[PDB]
Amino acid sequence: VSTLIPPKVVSSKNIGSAPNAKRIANVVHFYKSLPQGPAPAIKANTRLARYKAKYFDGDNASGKPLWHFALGIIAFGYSMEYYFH
Amino acid sequence: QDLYLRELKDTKLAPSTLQDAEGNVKPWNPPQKPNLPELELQGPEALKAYTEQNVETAHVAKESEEGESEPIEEDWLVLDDAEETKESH
Repeated sequence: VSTLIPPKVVSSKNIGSAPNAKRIANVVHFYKSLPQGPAPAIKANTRLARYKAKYFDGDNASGKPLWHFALGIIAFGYSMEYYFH
Repeated sequence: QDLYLRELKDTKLAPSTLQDAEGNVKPWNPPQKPNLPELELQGPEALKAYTEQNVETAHVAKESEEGESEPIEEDWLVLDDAEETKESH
């Protein structure tokens, strides 16, 4: 008998629907992320950070410092051999 | 032709006291004036409807109205039910 009006009721609609939560989630997820690996600070030196940079990053990751640390125990007690026996 | 003449004179004159002079009728035993111009004159309004169809009823239409000037307490309901449709949409 009259004009019905659901073309323009998106005003208080855009809270209730389910991907609104994902939309408001990832507009918050996307702003403070650094763009392209920026602010990396790829070099730092504290007399042993170079040891981590050469040995303990994701790139090198080989067991050799263990080997070095193995030799460290080989370096340790054998000298104590020369202190004891 | 006096055959034709006397035939047409009796043909004219024998109902001429039923048409020209209104001395109603001699051979017909019921009277003639209360048959057609008195009884049957209201015949078509005895054969059709009286005092509505023949008087024809120049009648005023029923003035149909709008939604009685109430937006609020039903436009808010239309708005919330439209929210519910767009939920279902």
